[PDB]
Amino acid sequence: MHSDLTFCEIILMEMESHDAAWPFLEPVNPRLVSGYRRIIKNPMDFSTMRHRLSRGGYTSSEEFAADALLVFDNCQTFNEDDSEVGKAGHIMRRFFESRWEEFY
Ligand SMILES: CCc1c(-c2csc(N3CCNCC3)n2)[nH]c(C)c1C(C)=O
Ligand SMILES: [Mg+2]
Repeated sequence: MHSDLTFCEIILMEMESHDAAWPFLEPVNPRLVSGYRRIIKNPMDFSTMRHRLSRGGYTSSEEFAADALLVFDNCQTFNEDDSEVGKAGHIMRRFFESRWEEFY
């Protein structure tokens, strides 16, 4: 438990500070992104994960990883792989995956 959640802190801090994290530090504003609400059923972002981590809302590290994967699934759902947001999501996705297995 304590082991599970301290890893998520480390990972989330390192994603928050990553160069390629700029598209995911705050929720997408659907007023600014035509089509987002229609296409992305379950939005997610790093600060939503931060807020949920801060109040203890993650019971296990598997839930935390589920939210992280959703960030990048939504990203690949909405943005082309060769777009600027797409390219950053791939970098962030691979960062998370490699950092995740460096514990589990
Ligand atoms: C293409 C829009 C988009 C962004 C995005 C673009 S610019 C930005 N910001 C930079 C820092 N200032 C605040 C906001 N975010 N991010 C995601 C996950 C998007 C989509 C739809 O998937
Ligand atoms: Mg892999």
